[PDB]
Amino acid sequence: YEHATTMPSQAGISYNTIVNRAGYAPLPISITPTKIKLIPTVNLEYVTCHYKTGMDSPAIKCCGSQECTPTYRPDEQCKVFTGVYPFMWGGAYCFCDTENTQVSKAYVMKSDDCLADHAEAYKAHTASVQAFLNITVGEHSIVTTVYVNGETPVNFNGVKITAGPLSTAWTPFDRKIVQYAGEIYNYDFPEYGAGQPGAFGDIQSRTVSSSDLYANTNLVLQRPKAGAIHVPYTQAPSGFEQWKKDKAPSLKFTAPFGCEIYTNPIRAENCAVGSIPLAFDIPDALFTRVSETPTLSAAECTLNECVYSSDFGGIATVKYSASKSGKCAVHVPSGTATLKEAAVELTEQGSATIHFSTANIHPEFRLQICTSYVTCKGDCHPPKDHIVTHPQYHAQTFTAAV
Ligand SMILES: *[C@@H]1O[C@H](CO)[C@@H](O)[C@H](O)[C@H]1NC(C)=O
Repeated sequence: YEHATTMPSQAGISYNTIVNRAGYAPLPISITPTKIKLIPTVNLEYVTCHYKTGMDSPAIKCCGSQECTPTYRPDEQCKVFTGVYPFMWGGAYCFCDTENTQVSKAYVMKSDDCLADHAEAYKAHTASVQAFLNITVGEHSIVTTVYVNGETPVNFNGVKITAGPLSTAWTPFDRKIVQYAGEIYNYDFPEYGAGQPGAFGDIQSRTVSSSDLYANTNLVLQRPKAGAIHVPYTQAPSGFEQWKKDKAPSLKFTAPFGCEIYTNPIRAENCAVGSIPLAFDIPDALFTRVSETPTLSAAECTLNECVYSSDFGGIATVKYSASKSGKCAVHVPSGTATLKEAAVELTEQGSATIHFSTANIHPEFRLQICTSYVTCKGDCHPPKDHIVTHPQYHAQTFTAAV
């Protein structure tokens, strides 16, 4: 039997329903998503880190000419400064006053700490939603991880569960993101091969172990001081450091819909966004006839207490006269009231207690119970505290009138 019902995509809050037919007893169904995960399809564009400016030892020729011998290292600068007269701890290096030459060259390379202190620049394409759910059908219970795509089923005990596509496809990650120190940032980093100096991406590598290294650090050499041996260089300050100094708070403190953000895998969890269109294919063999189950006759309902509140502040007693003692389900076919409990136990004729949370100030709802239903009605009072530390349990509704 094919049944389908939208389930609000809230983490920690439960959801209940009853599936029934003209000659088959109510079969309860309960769902509880303990963690809804939003993994995006992601690939690595590069990794960046602090640079370090390596530099070959100056090659000094005493009154002889030199040449800018080229090598091919990242962001290389090579220059042949003439008219030098260097000094060491032992005195003047050369005897010719003029015509001495010093060839000096400098280059960029990855910091020694880049293997463990680096930022990963990624592109995030599309979303994949998977949720850890607790599903019960007529006391057949399962705890699973369902891939929310409408395709992948979870088929334990013969009932086939399919969690349709997340109704409002949405991600907190833009197309192009960055990971650093276990925090995910939305940042339009330069494409590989366009990194500009003094900003994020000044040095880049396709992988942490990649041989290639593009560097654009605005490296330019200056002539050394007379009587000193060294390689002067003025360079744009490390763009990665500047990004660290100047960056907005991570998505874990700015993401919409209250999403939590985690980094392995890159993902967002507990996004209170949209709803999951669950579809349940219940086998014909799991249904039970109305005759077998406890049948209720001549029930009455009364709200012995009502506190219009986020939690289950509403209490109602049902006086029952059952045909045979046992257990059976209880529900409200309406968004007015959401029940804490799924089923109750009955002993011939007596009373039972139902907990619920409500939106209506003047509540009235049909409590469906054990192959019957009773019209519960009453007046309800406001709650105590202005602010509470948990999310809503009761479906909001327009009617809150006198
Ligand atoms: C779901 O099942 C798991 C089983 O480990 C349990 O720990 C968790 O509390 C259950 N959640 C609810 C309230 O259904």
